[PDB]
Amino acid sequence: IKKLVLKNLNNSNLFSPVN
Amino acid sequence: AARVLSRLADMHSTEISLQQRLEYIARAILSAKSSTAISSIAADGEFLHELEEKMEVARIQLQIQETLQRQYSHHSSVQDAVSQLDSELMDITKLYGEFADPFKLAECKLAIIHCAGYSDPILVQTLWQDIIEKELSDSVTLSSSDRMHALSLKIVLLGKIYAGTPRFFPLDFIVQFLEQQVCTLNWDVGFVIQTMNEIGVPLPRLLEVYDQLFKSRDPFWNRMKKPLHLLDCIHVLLIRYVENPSQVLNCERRRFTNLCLDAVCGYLVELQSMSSSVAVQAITGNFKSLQAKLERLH
Amino acid sequence: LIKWGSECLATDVPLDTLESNLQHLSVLELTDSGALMANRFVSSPQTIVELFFQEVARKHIISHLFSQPKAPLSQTGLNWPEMITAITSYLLQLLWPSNPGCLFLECLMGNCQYVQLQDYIQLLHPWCQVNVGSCRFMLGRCYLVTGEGQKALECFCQAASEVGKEEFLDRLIRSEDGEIVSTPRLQYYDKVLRLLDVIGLPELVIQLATSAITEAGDDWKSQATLRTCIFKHHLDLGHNSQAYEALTQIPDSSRQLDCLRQLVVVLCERSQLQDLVEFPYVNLHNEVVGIIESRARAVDLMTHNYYELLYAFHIYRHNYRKAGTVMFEYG
Amino acid sequence: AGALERSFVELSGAERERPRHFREFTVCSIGTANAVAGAVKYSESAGGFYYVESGKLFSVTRNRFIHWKTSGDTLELMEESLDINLLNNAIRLKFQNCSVLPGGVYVSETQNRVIILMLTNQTVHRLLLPHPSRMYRSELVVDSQMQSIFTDIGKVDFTDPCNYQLIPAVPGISPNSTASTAWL
Amino acid sequence: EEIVIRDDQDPREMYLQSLFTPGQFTNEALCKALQIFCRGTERNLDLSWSELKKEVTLAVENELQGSVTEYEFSQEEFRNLQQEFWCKFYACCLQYQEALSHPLALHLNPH
Amino acid sequence: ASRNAAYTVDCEDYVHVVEFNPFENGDSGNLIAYGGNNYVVIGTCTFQEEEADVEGIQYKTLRTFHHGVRVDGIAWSPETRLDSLPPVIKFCTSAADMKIRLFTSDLQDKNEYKVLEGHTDFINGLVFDPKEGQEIASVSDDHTCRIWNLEGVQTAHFVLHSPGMSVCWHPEETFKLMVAEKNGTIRFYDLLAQQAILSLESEQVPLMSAHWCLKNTFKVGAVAGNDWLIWDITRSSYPQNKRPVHMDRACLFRWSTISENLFATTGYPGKMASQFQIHHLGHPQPILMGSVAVGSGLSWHRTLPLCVIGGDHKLLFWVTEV
Repeated sequence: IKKLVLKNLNNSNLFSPVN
Repeated sequence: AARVLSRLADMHSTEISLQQRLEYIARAILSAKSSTAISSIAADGEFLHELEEKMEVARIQLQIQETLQRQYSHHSSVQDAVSQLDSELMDITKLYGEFADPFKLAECKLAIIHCAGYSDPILVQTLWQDIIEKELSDSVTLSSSDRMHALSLKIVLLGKIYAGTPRFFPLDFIVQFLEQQVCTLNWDVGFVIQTMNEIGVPLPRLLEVYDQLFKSRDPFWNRMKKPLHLLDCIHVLLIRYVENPSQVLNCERRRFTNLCLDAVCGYLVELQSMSSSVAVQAITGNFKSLQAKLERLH
Repeated sequence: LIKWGSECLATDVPLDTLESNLQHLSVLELTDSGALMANRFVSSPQTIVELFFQEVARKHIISHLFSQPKAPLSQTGLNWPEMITAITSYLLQLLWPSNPGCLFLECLMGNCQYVQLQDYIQLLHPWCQVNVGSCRFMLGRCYLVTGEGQKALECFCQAASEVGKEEFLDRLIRSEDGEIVSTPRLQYYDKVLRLLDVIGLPELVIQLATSAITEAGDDWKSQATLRTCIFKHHLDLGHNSQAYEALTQIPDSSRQLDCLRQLVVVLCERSQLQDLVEFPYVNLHNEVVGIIESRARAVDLMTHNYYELLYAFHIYRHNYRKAGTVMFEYG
Repeated sequence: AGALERSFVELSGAERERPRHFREFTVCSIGTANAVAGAVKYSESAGGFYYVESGKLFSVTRNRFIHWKTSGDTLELMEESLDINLLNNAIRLKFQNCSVLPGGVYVSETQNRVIILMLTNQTVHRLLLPHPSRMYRSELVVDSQMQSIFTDIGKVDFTDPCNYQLIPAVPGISPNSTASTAWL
Repeated sequence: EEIVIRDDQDPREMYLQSLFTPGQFTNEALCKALQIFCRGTERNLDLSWSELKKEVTLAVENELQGSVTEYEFSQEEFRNLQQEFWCKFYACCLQYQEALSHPLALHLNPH
Repeated sequence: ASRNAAYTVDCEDYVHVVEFNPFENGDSGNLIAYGGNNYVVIGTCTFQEEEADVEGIQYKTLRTFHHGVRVDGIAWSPETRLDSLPPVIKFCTSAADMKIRLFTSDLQDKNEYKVLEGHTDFINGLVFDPKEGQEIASVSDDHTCRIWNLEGVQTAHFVLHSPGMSVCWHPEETFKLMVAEKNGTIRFYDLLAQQAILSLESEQVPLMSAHWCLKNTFKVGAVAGNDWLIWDITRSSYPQNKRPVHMDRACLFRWSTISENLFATTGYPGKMASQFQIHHLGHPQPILMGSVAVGSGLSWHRTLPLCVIGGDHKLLFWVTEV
């Protein structure tokens, strides 16, 4: 999808191991 | 063939697994351009835009995942993120929110917003700076002549889309920012004039921009030690008009030869108030040489 | 004052605030000082005397000490007792309140130390009677860079009395161009008028160039460029009657053609059409008539009343005969 | 000139910089892990060295010197300069299970290397560094900040038997002697 | 060892002049007084003069704020508490300037 | 974007300073004073926000006083009133000749004033006795604050550690004075003990202007370098709120006449226009932004959420939300 949506509120920690 | 090339371009496009299925985009584009050249059906050209729009999003996802490999390949969840920016078609929302912000890939944020659509003055002006400063960034390896040509091709291409809609093409801001870049980078004074000429910007409205940008007396040209620069731009613009008068409509040209003489008289009053350095002397000569041609164009 | 300058801290000035100040100082031609850019990677605040030592006085003190060396420089050693005592002794001479070179004040001005430069000039002024014009000029540079620009103009009008006396003022007026025809005060007024337009305080350009016209009573060249500059600044703003008189004082009969061609356009394009009509102007009666007549003979008769404007002009200029021909062509 | 200089004044070098970053290196003296931790507190002490070309108007060692301070297990070292600032000059050397001898630090110049000879209550050490006229290749510096001889010390093996040695218990140190001397 | 402060003077100004006057104190003394007055954990205070003044004044303000236990007080009692909490910092800086002024050797260059 | 002015008025000369009357003494509450290159003008402003039978604005000149020097600063006395017979217009100004002019007028055809002399460079700030009207405090680049009576005698003074840039008198504790200095310090002084009380820092030089919140006397507000700075005297010697505001440096500060969270600030005269902003402590941004040809002074209407700024032959006015 071309449309962009910002959502800073909930992201996944890129720098980190997965739980 | 399109309904199986979609089933090799839905789930299936960069690769989003990363590298073989960009051949399937470029080959589906070749097959759809071959379909429409043999049988010009609506739907096989409607599906062609789907593929060429997918092709720039595909390149943005390649710009993301290789940049994780090239910057962050010692972090554990780059293997997770590489396997994810592999397996599926990520939209512009995922590419920004899940990858380009968490890893902080500014180069890729700039790549995403170049694609993420257009909407009215402040955001439109940011996006025209983002498009100019991306093409200035990613061309850094080339010479000034090649970087002029690349930025010309970008701004001439996108200008031929948006100049028909003056909410999305802020001409006056694009001219000021490109001339502030030329003034910084030491490119040709003919450059922004060539780019706007080759978009097809009406030369009288192009003069209304440089005229008001000079009359602003902007501290930038002073701070870059080129306080004459916009008069050299106006000279090249008006000499380009004088030695190709077809660039003004055959009814309007007489109105315009007044406005050019009226303005050249103004710039000659300005110049003759300045400290009489060799540059002020030469440009006073250039503008009187231009006057002495405009006096024959009427 | 030398205790105070050796204790008083220099300000944490940004590079943006320094490169702008340098491009406002090159306007005076004072400075080969591009070397100031080379060394500002410092991990500490300095005092105003330490800043002066490192970026000015050491460059002169070590030039002086090795100007006339008493043995070949490949055979001179360094003797610490003679070196430190002589360096501190010449730094004291370069900080002495009567020193005619002004180099300390110029270092503070160049490094944007514009608060410490007011307080230093103020601790000096009640009792020192040297560099007084240089001090009011550099206090005027403080008052410009604090936005107190109307005090700065009065400090330049004070310092103008002392040009032709102090090496810093008599340095400030210098050029490579050799048409030495103007007065030292007119050279100083041009150097300050350049500064006031490069800052862009047009009140002070108008007021100072009016105060320069009395010390510029003959030259014709500079009168014509300066009065063109006064005319322009009045008209840039809106002072259309003050633009008028500053223009009628222009002796260059060619500039008085081009200055009208700005005024008539700007009055039309502000729609200030009464200013344009009563208007005694001098010279260009024919050129204004030719512009209106050529415009009238090109435009549509029911879209712009140019023939009634030209009639009203010829009537008010007591030229009923040309008013009649204009109305007959119109009918 | 001169006079007869009948008195002098002290000035501090009380610099208003951020606290000079002493790069700390642990001298893991192999074999000292059998020591009994009844550590002999000596006094602290300091010292210094000058280059043999430091007084010459056209030397790459002009107005440069080396100085040091000592406490407990620790030796601190710098190079200083009146002419051009010296990047990475500050270092600290820290002798495992030892204690430094007060004044047990000596410096020797050579036409290729500076060599620093150091003594603890259990180990002697030889550090080697480049001489400035082997770092730099010119009677012209253009750099407004120079590197110190100490910059590259993170490449030295402090466990090399050519550089470190355990002091032999026969003949053995006279108990609680600070005094030594070291040379080339 | 003690500073004279007049009844036309603020005690915070007089102590913040003296503490930061060139060559009275070292950054190495001021940071040790600050670490211990703040009763702190291992802060590596890599601070400039224009950073260090702020952590010094805020440390004294947090301790002074820690002393005002009632809701109504005089300007006289405030100036007394202000002068105590600054002297209580200054004497700590002075003891760390002693312990860094102590002499360890001479050094001479015969070249 | 900028907001256009809500209202505009044109002048005999350039305007360099403008201040409204802050006092409620006998129908004087809509008086305005402003200064040019030769004079001071006194007039009134009525607005549609106060008189419902007025469209937009009614400006009215009451008297111009021509004194042959620039006006650099203005302060009103609390004695100023229109209910009396004759009226009483009482104010003072600073001027380029390094002097204070005390004006008292019954609105007759007059040009009468008393001069006070003894500052030794320019005079940045003036304030009356805010309650009885019988003295004037004054700050100058001569490193002094000075108190003067109506008889023209200097009655007390304080020496400063830079030029004195701003001064404010307390309206209830009328023995307390605030001063602000170019060095970045703000000090409080006692007029009966003739001593200092406490001080505050900007972290920033130069300090250009400061103001005391006469709707909450614990709040101080100023501009220094590129920031606006706000303190609370019940807490700390440093600015509890600090924000960068203007690129071209910052010049003036004024708290609102009516609201202890509303204030305005100017930049420098940027080549063709001074920029200005209105700020609100509830907001992360300015609520109004404006731009004026050589824009000069800064003041607030006594009763409206309305501010005034002078400039090129004009006064210009803006209304704001709260």
